[PDB]
Amino acid sequence: AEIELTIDGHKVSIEAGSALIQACEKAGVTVPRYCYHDKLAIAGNCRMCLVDVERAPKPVASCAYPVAPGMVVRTDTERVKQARENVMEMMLQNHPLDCPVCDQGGECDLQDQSMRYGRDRGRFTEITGKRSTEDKNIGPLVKTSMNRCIHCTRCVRFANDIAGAPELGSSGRGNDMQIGTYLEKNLNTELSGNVIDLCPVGALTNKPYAFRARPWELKKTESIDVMDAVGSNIRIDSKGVEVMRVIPRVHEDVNEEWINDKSRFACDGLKTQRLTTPLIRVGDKFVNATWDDALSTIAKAYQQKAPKGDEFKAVAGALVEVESMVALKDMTNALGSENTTTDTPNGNSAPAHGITFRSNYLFNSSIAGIEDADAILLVGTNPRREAAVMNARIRKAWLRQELEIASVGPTLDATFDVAELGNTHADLEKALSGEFGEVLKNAKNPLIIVGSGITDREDAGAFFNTIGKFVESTPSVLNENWNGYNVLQRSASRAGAYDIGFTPSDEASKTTPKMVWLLGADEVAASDIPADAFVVYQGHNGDVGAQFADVVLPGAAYTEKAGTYVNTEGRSQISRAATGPPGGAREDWKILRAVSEYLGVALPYEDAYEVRDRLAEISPSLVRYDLVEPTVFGDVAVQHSLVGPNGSVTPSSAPLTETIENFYMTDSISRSSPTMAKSSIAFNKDNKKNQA
Amino acid sequence: KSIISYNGNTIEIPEEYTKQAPNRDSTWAPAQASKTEIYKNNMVRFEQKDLSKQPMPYAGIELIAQQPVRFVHGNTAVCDGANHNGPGAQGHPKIFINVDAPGSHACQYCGTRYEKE
Amino acid sequence: VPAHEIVSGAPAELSRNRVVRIYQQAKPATQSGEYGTFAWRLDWDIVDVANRWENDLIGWQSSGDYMQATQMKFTSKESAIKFANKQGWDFYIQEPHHRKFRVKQYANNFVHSYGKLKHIRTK
Amino acid sequence: TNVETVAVAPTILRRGGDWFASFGRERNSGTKLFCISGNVNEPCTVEEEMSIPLRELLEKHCGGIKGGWDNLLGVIPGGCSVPILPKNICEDVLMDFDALKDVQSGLGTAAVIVINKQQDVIRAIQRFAAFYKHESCGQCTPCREGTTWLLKAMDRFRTGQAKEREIDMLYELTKDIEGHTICALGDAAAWPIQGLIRNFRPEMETRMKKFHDEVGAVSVGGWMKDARVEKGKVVGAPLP
Ligand SMILES: Cc1cc2nc3c(=O)[nH]c(=O)nc-3n(C[C@H](O)[C@H](O)[C@H](O)COP(=O)(O)O)c2cc1C
Ligand code: SF4
Ligand code: SF4
Ligand code: SF4
Ligand code: FES
Ligand SMILES: [Zn+2]
Repeated sequence: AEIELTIDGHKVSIEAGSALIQACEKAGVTVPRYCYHDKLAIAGNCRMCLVDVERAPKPVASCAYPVAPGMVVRTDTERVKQARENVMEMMLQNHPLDCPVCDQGGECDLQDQSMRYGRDRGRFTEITGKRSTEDKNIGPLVKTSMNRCIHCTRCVRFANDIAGAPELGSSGRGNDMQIGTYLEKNLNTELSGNVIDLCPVGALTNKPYAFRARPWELKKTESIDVMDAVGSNIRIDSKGVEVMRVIPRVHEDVNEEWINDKSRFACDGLKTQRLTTPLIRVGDKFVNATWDDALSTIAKAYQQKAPKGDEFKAVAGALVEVESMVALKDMTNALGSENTTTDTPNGNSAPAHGITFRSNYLFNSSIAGIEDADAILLVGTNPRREAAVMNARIRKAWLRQELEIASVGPTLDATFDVAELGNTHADLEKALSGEFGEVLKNAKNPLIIVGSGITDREDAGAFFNTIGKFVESTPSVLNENWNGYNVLQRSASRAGAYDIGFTPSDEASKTTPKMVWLLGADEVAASDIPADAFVVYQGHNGDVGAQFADVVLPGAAYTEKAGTYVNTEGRSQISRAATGPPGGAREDWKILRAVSEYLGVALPYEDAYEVRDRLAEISPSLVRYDLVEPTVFGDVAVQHSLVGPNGSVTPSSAPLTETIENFYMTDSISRSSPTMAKSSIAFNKDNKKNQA
Repeated sequence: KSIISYNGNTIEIPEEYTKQAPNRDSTWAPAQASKTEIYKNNMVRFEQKDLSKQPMPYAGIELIAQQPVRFVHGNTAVCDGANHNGPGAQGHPKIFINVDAPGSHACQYCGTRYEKE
Repeated sequence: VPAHEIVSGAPAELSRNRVVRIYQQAKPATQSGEYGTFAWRLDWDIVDVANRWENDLIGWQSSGDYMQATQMKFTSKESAIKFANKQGWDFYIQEPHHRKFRVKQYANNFVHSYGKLKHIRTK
Repeated sequence: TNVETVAVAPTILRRGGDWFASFGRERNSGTKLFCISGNVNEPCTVEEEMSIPLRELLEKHCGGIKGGWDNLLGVIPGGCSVPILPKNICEDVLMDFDALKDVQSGLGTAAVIVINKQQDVIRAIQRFAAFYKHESCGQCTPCREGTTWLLKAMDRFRTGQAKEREIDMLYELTKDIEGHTICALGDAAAWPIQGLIRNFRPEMETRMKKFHDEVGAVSVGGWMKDARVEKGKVVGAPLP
């Protein structure tokens, strides 16, 4: 199954049929290259990885020469060094003198390999000189300066293969080849800010971080991404009080090197409309105030309203830390009221599936497991919008294999190919009985994705009844070695909120609250909170939700605090704090820990390690960071989630709606940024975006 | 004239010193910090001091807009930024500008606009 | 394990209040080199109040935290752990993440599609 | 497969392999259509034997050379992608693969482009380099970035705006393209430049001395001491 060869005297064994550059990477031998990438197709454009191979007359390209047995490879031949100096000089004679103005100064692949392998001096000194390429306006997110392009096809290969946006290409012969849309067509996709980390030269670069900073100045910090379902890995670059950019570090399970558009360009709204001090409402006007003023106003209004029980609502929101939910849940339950709800519509009740048995609300196959799939179906979701990295996974596995898709819900424009089934629960049950009982029962590794948008529907339990009966009846979708019922969760908090038990009881959904606590919780409507109620909004920047409050309290956002976050798969991951909270904002659990002291509650923790001990008391899979466990309770959980809504909910004929109205402005940071604000208008249906 | 110094107290500076420069009234960057914000932030130390002997050196965004636009017959317009009375290498590195789109394309070092004709 | 925190001259507040992190630096998404991804860095988590703040005067990034610039390199993971608990520090350790090996062929790019093409390569 | 080697296939299956194998030498067997063009007296297309002398090829079936055998400056067997044979070599050379590979050249398509002595070789090979700049697909970087440089150097060498060393330079920038490409178009665009430098170095030196004493001396890249970049374009130098 493996092949043993020799590079640089080193003897190496590698799986059969691989590329030669993978054998050089396995043996530790450093080979320079410009048009090779791990997540992309092989092209032999840049001619940089030439290598001396015995039984070959010419130096062969190491990226596309397949591995054969008995192979003797040398990389330190004088001919190979001459070849690298030659090809490097050839690259540099039409590449413009833009290094003081290029955005990739200390980051340029062309530049660091020109010291190490290229020629000292340059002989390019014609009077006619270099060519010049016209600038090409693509979109508002990507600055495009194509004189300094080397035609590595890497952006084109990517937007063809993985992003599913075929608008990029290469039109021309000779030097008059260009890389852009031919018509000056605007490029959309849900991850278009990923082509600008991909280009090795700075021809495709960042537009809001156009000329702001510079990589030897930046301090890098490895954190976790909120405002995403999957909770992808990032890399925060900070000047020290400001945050410059996020940029994906690799993890083959959660994001596979590729990160959302909305995750990337929301650093603009991190710093534009923030809360830096507490504000107390006087009546039609806020005033800002002292801490003792705000927190004692909270204590005095508690003593004035006196909610004795089931009247202190505490609803959390889209992005929160797990530890702030520990703080809030402990404060409300030592208060004596589990009116402890989540933000979404139909968040006032238990969400039609069990807080019991973690496999009820989690993505139960691994995110690595979707690569192994045969025929999968989704209900009520658009995975192109929500968890846009999962769309890259689905299209990638659909491209490599024989995969079969249909969809139940709104007519989605996928990158990949869906089949349509309908817009009705009756269309659902008809499609489960008619065609896809046979398909999902036939298939080895199928799965079923359930959107959390239909969890927020009031007719939720009919869908969960039908799908639980189908998963329990079919032994292929649910067996020992893998699990096939799967759900997606829109926000990064909802999986952690369901781990901790942050959900209301049946008694708590009946009463109207006298005092409401918004921790985050931006998508509340005006009608959701009572008019007599004393609401307080703890959150990091001003929003819809801050406008309704009688007191606001600034908190640290996800950059400014170290935090546990739980994704759809169930991974607990820590964000490292890059900068500190500006002005007067504090961390989110410390504020609740201090507001408790002015009430009758002394929370048993007071330090950061005791929060971790209390968090291990809630569940010890939240101190066990970045591990995934299986579930032995997969059989019992589907039955226990079948028994509940059996006959309790009748399926109404309301059509299945789209979960999010736009992609770009869905939480408190993305709605504050001007980048999403001028992005959503430019990524609305125009003639520049119509394929025609 | 009268700007509020964080207390309701009006402070009064002449109108020739609220300009960013005597070329240009307004700001040329999204974080340029207009002069009224500057005198609002630390007027504690503009006390007893002459405003006229402060520098105020001729904003350059307006001195480049009034330069004419060069016209090039060919496709590519090549640029030094150099003087040719000076014995040496002055100016910026040579860059080559494509003039094909409608309008006039600027040099990214010097800002001199070039147009194809 | 010997305890050298009293003989290094470091204050007590550094050993009792500050948590530190051992990590291998991630491979950068921008450029394709991997040279800075071998040594284990030691770096201190920031303090909420003491990190950085803008000067009233000019806009200088002024700090009160003094370990923010210090960062160590170690050869192995075990050497970093041994030194970190030898100096008496509370550490968190972050496990590295390598890429999964997947076999690539250039001849994959144009294999015969019996049914729907479902893709157009371009090269 | 080529259209000719398929169009030969039925008759060679009928007449047999032993009849076809008699013509030519031991490894280079058979016959071939020759397209004799350029500046001969009578341009033609014949079909004759392999391994035949070039003099008996040009003299017996295409009139002769326009001006006689004294009037032979060079010959290109095959297409554009073949180095030039000079005058003393091409007297006793055979038209197979072996006797042209031995003189570091190719038979190619066996087009015979002779070059008149009153014509210039430098203008010819400048036109060949412009052909390869126009016809390259532009995918790999040494071929695409190379034939633009070869054209910028051959225009300059046709005018004469160079130093004596820059044609040793042009030899090296042939060698760096020559074998690092996807197809053999970079290999093809290397070879005529190499044949020019191997066979007609004093013909280039004469043009360069001519430029050096008509007008002023010249630095590297064609720059003259008057040449300065004014607004827009470059003046002071006559822009080849
Ligand atoms: C740039 C380039 C252009 C070529 N043009 C031709 C052509 O026009 N006619 C032809 O018969 N072979 C041409 N060839 C050679 C082809 O590769 C040829 O079909 C093959 O190598 C040999 O075919 P054969 O066995 O019939 O000789 C060309 C090769 C290259 C690299
Ligand atoms: S990308 Fe090119 S122009 Fe920009 S800094 Fe690197 S080498 Fe210079
Ligand atoms: S646009 Fe960028 S990534 Fe695409 S081929 Fe050009 S330099 Fe490479
Ligand atoms: S040698 Fe051929 S394939 Fe390679 S760049 Fe030149 S024309 Fe394209
Ligand atoms: S990377 Fe192998 S040739 Fe471009
Ligand atoms: Zn300039």
